[PDB]
Amino acid sequence: FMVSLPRMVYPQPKVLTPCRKDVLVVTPWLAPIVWEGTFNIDILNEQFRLQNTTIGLTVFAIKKYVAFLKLFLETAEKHFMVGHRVHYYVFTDQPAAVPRVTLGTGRQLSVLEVRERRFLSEVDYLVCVDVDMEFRDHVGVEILTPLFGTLHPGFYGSSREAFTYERRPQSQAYIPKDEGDFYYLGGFFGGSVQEVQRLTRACHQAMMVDQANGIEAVWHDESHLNKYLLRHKPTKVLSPEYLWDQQLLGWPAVLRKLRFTAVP
Ligand SMILES: CC(=O)N[C@@H]1[C@@H](O[C@@H]2O[C@H](CO)[C@H](O)[C@H](O)[C@H]2O[C@@H]2O[C@@H](C)[C@@H](O)[C@@H](O)[C@@H]2O)[C@H](O)[C@@H](CO)O[C@H]1O
Ligand SMILES: O=c1ccn([C@@H]2O[C@H](COP(=O)(O)OP(=O)(O)O)[C@@H](O)[C@H]2O)c(=O)[nH]1
Ligand SMILES: [Hg+2]
Ligand SMILES: [Hg+2]
Ligand SMILES: [Hg+2]
Ligand SMILES: [Hg+2]
Ligand SMILES: [Hg+2]
Ligand SMILES: [Hg+2]
Repeated sequence: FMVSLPRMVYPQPKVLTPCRKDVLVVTPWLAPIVWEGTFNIDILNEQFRLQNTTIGLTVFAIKKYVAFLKLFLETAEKHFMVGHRVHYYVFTDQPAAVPRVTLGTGRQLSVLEVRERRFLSEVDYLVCVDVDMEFRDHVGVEILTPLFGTLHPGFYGSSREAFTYERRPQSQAYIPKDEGDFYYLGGFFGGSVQEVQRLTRACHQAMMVDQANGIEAVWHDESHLNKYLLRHKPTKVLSPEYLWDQQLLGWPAVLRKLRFTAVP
């Protein structure tokens, strides 16, 4: 049950004025593609807050990667889902190496040592990202949906033929040259807990099959993620604003904001 939104004053949307004339803002299966300028964050924040939405953010920090946690968490505090309930889940082999980062109210962090049902009872959405990154601008509820993928910054303007999908038919991640919508990044995906667990379960099983057959997808987890999203269309697709590498790719005009970027 969703309660009514309160009175709000904002610019009237213009039916005869395209949102963006330089990029595709909706997929062929009617899933919005999130770019700056396509959403009014005040309306979205209202909608998700009225639902008391809790977002789980998962990251893995194994071995040397624990060194990226401080900047990752500190910047997440400034840009990730501010105003909403956030639960960070840090999976690491070095619990005592996790930095003590100060968190804002309504935000918590759990350290899980490595060397499920819990998510279902603790969060509404799961967002899984790479840890060797930093937030530089707003990453909010505009991304929340049952299932989302993010456009790889290196292929958003490429033809499917050039996509580095797994091309060997002997692999479960196989995608032929005449198939494919986009090339999604393995480093930033998410959705509802149920959908994210369905995706990870499908990929885990597909990778086990490949292993048994003595084959490893060209881009591992990312190759399987792409196969899954090809067959199970995401309900939202995030633009490259959400995962960029300014050192390697600069700052093109098409990107009004660089929200989440690689750390050199
Ligand atoms: C720099 C790199 O090693 N390769 C660049 C490509 O980025 C990689 O793309 C493959 C799939 O084709 C994987 O997704 C891989 O993880 C990507 O590299 C990683 O992400 C990029 C954006 C950088 O941050 C890199 O440091 C990181 O390892 C890229 O798609 C192409 C086209 O731009 O150039 C390659 O040099
Ligand atoms: O504990 C980890 C290990 C790897 N990565 C991510 O994996 C990618 C790097 O892969 P690489 O092959 O260089 O290391 P590996 O995956 O073999 O650990 C980057 O996005 C890292 O941030 C991560 O986020 N946490
Ligand atoms: Hg618009
Ligand atoms: Hg996850
Ligand atoms: Hg991840
Ligand atoms: Hg998969
Ligand atoms: Hg997997
Ligand atoms: Hg996957």
